[PDB]
Parts: sequence; C-alpha cells; structure tokens
Amino acid sequence: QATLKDQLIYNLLKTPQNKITVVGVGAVGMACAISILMKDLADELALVDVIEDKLKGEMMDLQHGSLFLRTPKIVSGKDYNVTANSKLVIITAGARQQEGESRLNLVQRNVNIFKFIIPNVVKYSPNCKLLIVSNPVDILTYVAWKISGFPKNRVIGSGCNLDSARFRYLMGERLGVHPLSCHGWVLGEHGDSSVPVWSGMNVAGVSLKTLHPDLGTDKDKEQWKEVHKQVVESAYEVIKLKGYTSWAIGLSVADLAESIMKNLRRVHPVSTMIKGLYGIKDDVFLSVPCILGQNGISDLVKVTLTSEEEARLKKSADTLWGIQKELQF
Amino acid sequence: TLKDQLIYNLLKEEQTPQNKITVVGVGAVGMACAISILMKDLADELALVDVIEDKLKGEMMDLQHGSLFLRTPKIVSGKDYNVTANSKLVIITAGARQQEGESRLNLVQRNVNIFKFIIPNVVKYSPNCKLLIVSNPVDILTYVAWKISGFPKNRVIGSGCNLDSARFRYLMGERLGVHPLSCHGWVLGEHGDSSVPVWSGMNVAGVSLKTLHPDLGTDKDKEQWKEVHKQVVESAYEVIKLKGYTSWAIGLSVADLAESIMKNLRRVHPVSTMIKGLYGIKDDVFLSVPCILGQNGISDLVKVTLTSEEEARLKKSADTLWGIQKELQF
Amino acid sequence: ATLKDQLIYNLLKTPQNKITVVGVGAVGMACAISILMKDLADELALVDVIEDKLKGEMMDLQHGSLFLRTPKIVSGKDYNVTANSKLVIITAGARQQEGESRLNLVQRNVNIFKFIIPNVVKYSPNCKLLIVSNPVDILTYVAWKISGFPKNRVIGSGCNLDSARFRYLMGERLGVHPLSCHGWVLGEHGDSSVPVWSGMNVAGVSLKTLHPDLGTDKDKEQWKEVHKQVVESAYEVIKLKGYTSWAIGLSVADLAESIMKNLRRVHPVSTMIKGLYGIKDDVFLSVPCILGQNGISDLVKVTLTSEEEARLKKSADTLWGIQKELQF
Amino acid sequence: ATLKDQLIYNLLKEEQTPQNKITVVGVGAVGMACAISILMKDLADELALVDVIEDKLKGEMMDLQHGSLFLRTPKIVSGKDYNVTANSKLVIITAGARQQEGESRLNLVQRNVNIFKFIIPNVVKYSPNCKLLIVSNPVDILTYVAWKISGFPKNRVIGSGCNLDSARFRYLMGERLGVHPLSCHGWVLGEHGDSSVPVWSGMNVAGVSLKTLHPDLGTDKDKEQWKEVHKQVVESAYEVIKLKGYTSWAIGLSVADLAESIMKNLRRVHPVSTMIKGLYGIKDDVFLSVPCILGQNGISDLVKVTLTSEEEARLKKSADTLWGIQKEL
Ligand SMILES: Cn1ccnc1C(=O)c1ccc(NC(=O)C[C@H](C(=O)O)c2ccc(C(F)(F)F)cc2)cc1
Repeated sequence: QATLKDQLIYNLLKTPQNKITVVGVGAVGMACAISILMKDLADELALVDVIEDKLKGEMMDLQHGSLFLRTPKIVSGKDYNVTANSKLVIITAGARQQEGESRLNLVQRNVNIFKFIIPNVVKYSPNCKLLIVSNPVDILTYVAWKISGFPKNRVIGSGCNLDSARFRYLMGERLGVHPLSCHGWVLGEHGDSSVPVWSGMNVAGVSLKTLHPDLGTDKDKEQWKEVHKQVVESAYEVIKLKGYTSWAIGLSVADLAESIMKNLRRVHPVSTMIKGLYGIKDDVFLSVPCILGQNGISDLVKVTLTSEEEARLKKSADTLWGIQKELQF
Repeated sequence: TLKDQLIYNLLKEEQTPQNKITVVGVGAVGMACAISILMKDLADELALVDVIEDKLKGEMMDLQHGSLFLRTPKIVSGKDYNVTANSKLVIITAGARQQEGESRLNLVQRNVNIFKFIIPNVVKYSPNCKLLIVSNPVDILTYVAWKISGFPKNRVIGSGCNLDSARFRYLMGERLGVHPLSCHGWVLGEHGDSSVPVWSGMNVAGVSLKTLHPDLGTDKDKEQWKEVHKQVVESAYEVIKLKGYTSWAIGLSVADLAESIMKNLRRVHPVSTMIKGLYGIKDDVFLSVPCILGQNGISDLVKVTLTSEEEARLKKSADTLWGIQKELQF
Repeated sequence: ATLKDQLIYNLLKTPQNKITVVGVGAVGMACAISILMKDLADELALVDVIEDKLKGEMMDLQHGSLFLRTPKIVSGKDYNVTANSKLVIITAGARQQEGESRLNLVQRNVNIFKFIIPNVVKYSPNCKLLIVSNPVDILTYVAWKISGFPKNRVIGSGCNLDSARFRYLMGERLGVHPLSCHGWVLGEHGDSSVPVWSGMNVAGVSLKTLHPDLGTDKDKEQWKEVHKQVVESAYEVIKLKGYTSWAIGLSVADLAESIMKNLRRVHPVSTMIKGLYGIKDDVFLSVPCILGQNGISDLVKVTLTSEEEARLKKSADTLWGIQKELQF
Repeated sequence: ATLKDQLIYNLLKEEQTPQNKITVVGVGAVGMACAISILMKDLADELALVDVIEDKLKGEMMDLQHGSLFLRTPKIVSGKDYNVTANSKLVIITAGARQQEGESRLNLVQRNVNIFKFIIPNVVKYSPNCKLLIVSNPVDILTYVAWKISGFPKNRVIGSGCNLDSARFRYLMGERLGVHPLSCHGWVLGEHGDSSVPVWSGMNVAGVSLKTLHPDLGTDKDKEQWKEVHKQVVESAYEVIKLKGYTSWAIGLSVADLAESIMKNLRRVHPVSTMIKGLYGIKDDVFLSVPCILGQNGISDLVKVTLTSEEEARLKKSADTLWGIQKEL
C-alpha cells in the first residue's frame, strides 16, 4: 500500500540563497513584491505585517500566480522568524503619505514603529542589507542605521531613485527621447526640498545647461524649473487622483534590489550619510549617487554641484537635520 | 529652443502603433493586468480606459513615472475610446466585482449592462483586435462580447479557467513537492462554482495520477483530492474575505494569455469559447476548454477525453451557464 | 589625485551565484551565452587549456557587458577562477565527428575527466556538477565516482535535449507549441534512447489512448519516425554545419535555471537508477528528476509499458557494458 | 481518423502574415550571434535566415529549431531564396567577407559592395517597408551603399556603427573606475574602425564630466594614460580575432540592442552609421556614427554632440578617410 506521492516519487534529499523579505503589505509593499517577483530576483519571498488577514490574502494571491513566476517559495507571517536568512529586507511599513500631507509629518509615528521592526529584522537576518522605503525615507534610513547597529553600507534608503526616474521621464517627454537616454539627477531629500542637478543634465553627454544657460532659472522662457516642480508635486498629485502611489516606487525599489542582489555596482541616488561632503557637518542622511552591490553602498560619487545647487542641497540637509536632531530613540 | 539645438530631426512621421494593448478598467484587476503586461514587454503602447477619470489619470501617471524601468515607451489613458485606436488586443476588466460570499453569477445584470456600452466603442476603434474578457462572470460576458461585437469567435476569448487551472497546479505542486510548471492538470467549464477538475488528465512527467491512485477524485479517496478542487472553487472567496478582492493571480493569468496571443505561440490554454458540437452540446454555450492561442486568437480546440463523471459535470456546468445566456437580449 | 579618487569616495575595502563553464568549444560557449542572457549568475568563469581561444572568448563576452546583467566574467587555464562556484558545467572533451557515435568518445573524454573532476571539486566542494560532455551518461558516472560527491550533486544533461527535440517534432506534427506538447525521451542520450509513448499527451489527453498502436511497427502514421529523427538529429546537424551548439546550450541553461533558482522542476537528466525497474548495477541514464538548489532531490518513477521497459533495459545494458569496464 | 484529428478541432485554416518578423542575412559567426541574441530577447515572432551555403544554413536553422521549447519565437525558417524573408520589419545584413587576423575592415569594401549589389535589391523586393540594419564591414561605407542601392529614405538604413565600440569603451571605463558600464557614459563616434573618435569631453559618471575633473584626460600628457582605453577599443577586434579567429558575441549583443530599440519603438540614443552632412564641417555624403534616436521608423533624429576643436578635427579626419573610399565606388 502506497500513497499517490509515494508511488510517483522516489525521494533522495529530505537554506534559501537569494531570499528577500518585504515588511509591510500596503500598496507600496505589494508593488515592491510583484515587481521583484516578475524580475526573478529572489528564490524565496517573505512578507511580514501586523494585519493578519490582509497578509494571508496577499500571500495567497501571489501564491496562486506561482505557475507564472520563477520564485518557488512565498511565505508570510506576523512573526519575524519567517524572514530568517534574508539577503535583503525591504521595509515599507508604517503610516503612508496622504493627500496634501508632507512626508515629514510621518516621522515620529514611523520612528516608533521602527523601534520594534528593526531589532526583529536584525535578529533573524544579521547579515542582510536593509532597504528603507517607508517615509520620510531619509530620516528613517538614519533611524534604521542607528537602531540596527549595522555598518552604514548595509542601510540604504530608496531615496531619490524614484525622483530621478520621474525627472528623466519628464525630461524625455520634453525632448522626445526615452528616459533611458535622458540623464539627470535629483538629490537630497526625497520630498519637497529635493535638488535638481541642472548642471549634470545631459543627452549623449551634451550638457543641456551649457546649451541653455537659463536652464533651471525663473528667467527661463522654456520654464524647465516646472519639470522639477512636477517631480516634487508628483506624489501629491498621484495620491490626490488614485489615493496613493505604488507602481513607480515598486519599480524603483526593484531596480535597487536588482543592483544589490546581482552585485551590479550601478550608480543610484539613495539615502546615505553625507557627513563631510558639501560642508555638511551633521549625521544627515539624504540621496547622493552611490555604487550599489551585494555589500550595499560600497562607494559615494562626489557630484560636482554649482554654487546654487550646493546651497539647495545644504538647505535640504538643514531641513532634515532640524527634524533628525529632535528625535528620541 | 533647447530641443532644436540638441536634436536634428530627420522625419516627424508618427506611425500607427504596432503592438498596442488596451486595458479597459483600472480597478485592481485591470491594474494588475497592466503591470504584468508591462513587466513582460508585451506591448509597445499601453492604453488605459475607464469612466472614473481621476483614478484613471492617477494610475496612468504612476505607471508613466516607472517608464525608466520598463520597455514600453507609450502609456496613455482617457475616457474617450479614441485613445484605444488600433489595438491588437483589448483586455476588458471593467465592471462590478464579487463582494464577500457573492457569486460571480450575481454580477450578470450589472456587467452585461456595462458591456453593452463598452464593446461597441472598443470595436469602433480597433475593428481588427482580439477581445480578451476578464470581467465576471467571464464565460457569459465572453458570449455577450461575441454577440455585440460581431467578431468571429476566434477573436473573442474569455480568460476563463486559465487561473483556476493555475491554482489547481499550484495546489497539486504543494501536495507533491513539485513546481506547478511540472504539475499538469486541467480545470474546465465555468470560471466559478461549477468548474470541472479533469482528474483523468492530471499528471507529472506523463504519469497519470489517476492511474497510480484510482480513487483520485472520488469520495472514497483516502487522500481527499476532491478537496484540492474545492479549494480551487473557494480560492477567490477566501482571498476576498482576507484582503477584499483578488488581483495578482488573475493579472498574471491574463498576461500569460496575452503573451501567447501577442507572440503567436500556439500554446494551449483553458479559455472561454463556444463549445457547441463538443460532448453532444447543441447550444451556443461559452465555457473553458483547452484552446490553441495565437496572434489570431483561438485557432483550434482540443477535444479532451473525459470520463463519464467528468463529462456529466461539464454538461452540468454548460447547463448552468446556458440557463443564463439564453435569457439575454441584444 | 587620480580621476577615480576625485570622483569616488570609497566606503568598503565571495561570489554568491557563481557558475563555471569548463570548455570553451562551441558547446561551452553556447551554454555561456545562454546563461548570460538568462541572468542566472552574478559571476561567470570560463576554464579551458587552450590559452588563446579562452582569452578571446572571455574578451568577446566582456565587450558585451553593457548589454548583460552579469557583472563579473573571468577566465583562466587554472582553477583559481573556479573557486566557490555553485554550479560547474563540464563541456570539455572530444566531440563526435560526422557519423561517429557518442560512445566512441569514451576513452578520450574519460581521460580528460580524470584530470578535470578531482581539481574542480577541490575549489568548489559544495557545487553541483552538470556534465554535458559526451557520452554524457557514462561521464556522469565517471564524475560521480571521481568526485566523491553524493549523487544528488552530479547531474548529466542527459535527455533534456532529446525530449526538447521530441516535443518540437511532436508540435510540428500537431500544430502546437512544444511547451504544450508533452513527451519524454529517457535512457541513453544517444542511439538507445527510449521514447515513452505511453506518457505522450496534449492537455492531459493520452496520445496512446487515442491511438493504441502509437509508436509500434503496426502504426499506420509511423510515429516511430519521430523518435528516429530525435536519435538522428545530432548526426544530421553535424553533417550539415559540422557540430551542434544552440539547442544543447539552451537545454543546459534550462537545467541551470532550475538549479540556480531552486525551482524543483522535472527534467530527464542522467542519474543513478539502481533500484528502479529491478536494475541492480550503478548504471547512469536519464529518468525524470526533480531539480533544485541541491541538485537532484527526487526521481520520478515513470510507468513504462512492457516494451518501453524492455527498451530502457536495453539502453541500460549498453551503458553498463561500457561503465563496468572502466577502472579508477 | 488520424491522431491529430482525434485530438484537435481546427477553427482557423491559415496563419496571418507575421507581425514582428526579423531576417538575418548571413549565417556566419556574426549572423548566428545576432540570431541567438534576438531569439533570447523575444524580439521577433518569426526569424528568417538567408545565406548561399545551403548545408550550413539548414544545419543552423535545425539547431535553433531544436531549442524551440526554450524560446518564445514560434517560427524559424531559412532558405537561399529571399522569398523566405518576405514582410520583415527588420532585415539585418551580416553577410560577406569578414575581418581576418591583421586585416583592416576597409580591405573588405569592394568585395562586400559587390555582394550588396545582389543582396540589397533582393531584400527590398520582399520587404519594401523594412528597416535595414547593416552589420557587414566596413559598416559605415556599406550603410551608404545599401542606402543608395535600396532607394530607401535614410532613416530606414542603419549601420550598427560604433554601438559596439562605445560598449567596449564603457566596459573599459567601468573596469578602471569600478562601476558597471551601465553607469559609465562615454561615446566613440566616427568610423567603426581605426579612425574612431573618443568624445572625452562627454564622458561622465552620474553627470560628472570626467574631463572637467581631470583636464589632461585623453591627451598625451595624461599621467593615467586614458588614451590607452580608446587604443584598446580600436584594437579590440584585431585582438579577439587573433585569439579565437573572429568576433561574434559582443557584436551579436550590440545588434540585438539596436533591434530592441527599433522593434519596440524605444527612441533610445545609439551611435549608429548615418549621413552626417551638415555637422562638424562635413559637406560630403559620408556615413559614420553619431548618436541617433532609434525607433520603429529607424533613425528619426540625430543628437548634435558638442565637440572640442580637437575631437571635431578627429571626426572630420575619420569622415575624410571614409569619403576617400566612398567616392571611388
Ligand atoms: C492493445 N490495446 C488496445 C487498446 N489499448 C491497448 C493498449 O495496449 C494501451 C496501453 C496503454 C495506453 N495508454 C496509456 O497507458 C496512457 C496512460 C495511462 O492510462 O496510464 C496515460 C499517460 C498520461 C496521461 C496524461 F494525463 F498525462 F495525459 C494519461 C494517461 C493505451 C493503450
């Protein structure tokens, strides 16, 4: 007498190597999850949240699509033991930006949540890289770094990877070029104080501000400054229209995860400690271009900013530090 | 202007899109289809259409902001169906969706009404497209789309039991310790409560599970494999109870079908089509049988061998669906 | 200051998904390009003994790095470059000439393996060995005996390709993509391979049940000719272009995908089948195996008809007759 | 009833014209590398191969067909008759004499012009609406020749040009900087050959001009000898050919990169061979590489790269060299 399985299969053999955990199964977390699944970045995906039904429903929905994926193990749970041995833990949990609301208003509430999340993550994946997505992402990357005790190369904020992607899309819409071939960087706060690096914007290595010196100024008859205003307002407008943002940030996060998981050493504008650059003296985290790989941030790229750009980046650091210094944890 | 100093134009002749896909409906199902199609590089232009103008624009913008990470260079939206012109494939997901405990068949009046306005507008602007119906009850709405469009039935395809079969193969794989890709088994009939598990065709590596386990699919089964089908039937209800709706699996299922159509693969999928003439069925009933899918839609039907009980269940599903289809007026 | 140090502030002074391909002949390079375009490795190492071809192939792949997502492509004539591999793919050795049987390669390629396998194993002691060189079933046995690895980690590419060819030919006959044409070729990757007619199906419909004479000498449709074309495929391609490469490279990348991504998909690969069908010796040939990050985790016990089982035992006798004459 | 007829009920009796058909002309090493790269990127729903060596053509076709289970291109065909190429959207020409050890690409010009007099009219006859992608060498001159013979508008006659040279440049840049080539930006323009031009003034990482940081970059006084990078670009093909007998993989991937931009209408910027009359002081009908926007109509636009006087003179010299050959045909 033998069961079906035992008549069909002779068992020979009785840890995951490319495991990714997503913390938070709100819209941002689930868009990160689906993007990472469709890019075949992980051999195991773990989801963690505190709403048990929603967590199970999202896990089941993904699992029902397994035939169409190449990620063979999808698990979930409220207990962080399900996250054990992750290479990469993506934290998207916490309060999310609402209509008309500054991401900076979320800071203390999400700091309080990180006091619980981060130690549990570190307990079960002491060797992982942390990719912070929750907002305000720059301050929460600082907080995650402080709580975790990790070296700062392994604490990465998704930062302005998305703002720069939005900038390159809008740039491409004006020039009739795919964003892949429109190069431009948004640095600083992932938020209202972000900094467009007009002096570096280029197609095929041609500096656009060299052709158009008014680029980025008020006197600009083409009003390129509106491009950056649209970058700043983008999240507010999408939130007002559909209630939240999800797809673009999910793709941005999966882009960062690809560079990390595959050790690509591509350059991304992500949140990291900038103390000692551009005359900044405090432990401020904000986005500068960094080399990203399997050890996290291995190097910073020292971008040459104009005086006007450097002043705006300092203003961004001052805004963040004004909030950072008043946190207790 | 800066653009003219930077760029020398050779020609400004904009041509018709070559691989355009439209998604009608920007609810959770429609957006899951859209992101799945975008990340599989199946379209060179994606159009979104719906009646909720704010949500439509917000979803469009959110996808557009991810363009750097995609290889689909044009993403458009509008309430006017002129944005959908010259689509190769139009995926209809709009309509009411089932609440907790609610049958897909309770959606008929609401979504037939919506289709009576959607389909003529789609056909007006993409007269050569394939219609991929996802809205529920999908088998009845595929019938409806066929009647209203006037298209040949090869170009009217219901997403049908592609998802039920995927779920079945997932649950098979969990029981056997095998990836669903290597677990073969078909759920046919209604995408709903009357679906039919084809026990006689379930296999791994060409080994019939029913041959090894003759009680498979019966009440005397000490392993209770019928509970696997029951889980398939209940899957959407359980997910809806937990997260309020389903989206990711159906989106991946639809992108799977769209891949076969857009790349002319001639893969076999269980999709909603007219099965008149099969198993001595004489009415124009639409339900899922395995179909060869390619760039012209359904090119062939596979004549699955069914046991007596399997065929009786399929006829019961056909009777349930036809009981509803026959009372529809066009 | 150097340009690099002016541009880059450094913060930080082993590969996690490394694949090595041994042999940079046409088969090895087809495996390499297929693996690279499937993004299966974060480091790819090429090893061979022909210094010039090796460096030339390495440089050619590197020059395409902008279009790939594998950031480290290395090569060498020594094993330093292979250290810490998850998967080592062995394609080196003599290949069959026009009209030459794969079994005629035994002496030459067994000799090569007695040098390659002991060294490979020293520097990647945890890798899976994927044998592609021919005769692959005999050489998988050799690699297992020599390496000291447990058998789950010594895998021959086997009949994965014969089955792919069978399903392609099936699909041409039936008007269906090979992905939807299901049928297995087992046994020797060679002239004694066994088509499992009794399992061939589309959408779970048994073709033999529809056509009980399928694949016999009574078959009016002559489906046996489909398997004959499978057996003869490599000979015909070698006669026409001199060698085969693309199909075997894609077949191997398919196996590497299942291993590297821990998919637990079923593939017909060369493994030890002692205990199946009453076979008593350490014969290696292809049966369907579940493939993942530990290599072969399970064997599928295919239900064979009397004639299919008899043909499989004939294949086993041919291989065993050669296997048992080898000394270690 | 036969087995097929017991199993399958045909609804459609015939197949429609292919919608995304690509033809590769020539099945030497370069042609087959293009074919496999295009197949593994899912760019075509039909691939046709043409050449004059009947046995090798059929063997290559069969070998690709035998891997069809692992691909998503359902029709692979071949023939000596160009009717097999009918209705291609893109025809890639790799046929003719290929560069040998020690051999200048320019030595191949007259032989390959002779071959194109037969190939191009046959291609045009069966695919009057295709784009032509010239890979055969010397690619710049043969792009000019294919344009004149075909009668096509120049937007539909594209030379693979310096897309590969630039990829090699960026690879070597990345090796020097420890950055993935995706994040190293730099253009090699002009002849796909010995007279190519490195645009030092445009090289950048994250929009930081390397020449601005390192003003000696590319000159003879350069203590870091970055000019050796371009020398390596120039010599790369010679070295690879000397080592393995030919080049194939990198050009195959480069062509598949161009084919992707064309087939998917991406409007990405690539340095490809086109007419540059009206730029940089060039008044002749010379074809050479400059950055072009590539899409479903082929080359729709050129990017007017800003050059130093020394870069511009080098590009004019490359143009003079090519024109001296072009005009003697
Ligand atoms: C002389 N004669 C007269 C009449 N019949 C005979 C035979 O000898 C004979 C002997 C055997 C068969 N067929 C099978 O063994 C099919 C096999 C099974 O049934 O296990 C099966 C494999 C795979 C699948 C699935 F699910 F994968 F598709 C389903 C079923 C047919 C005729």
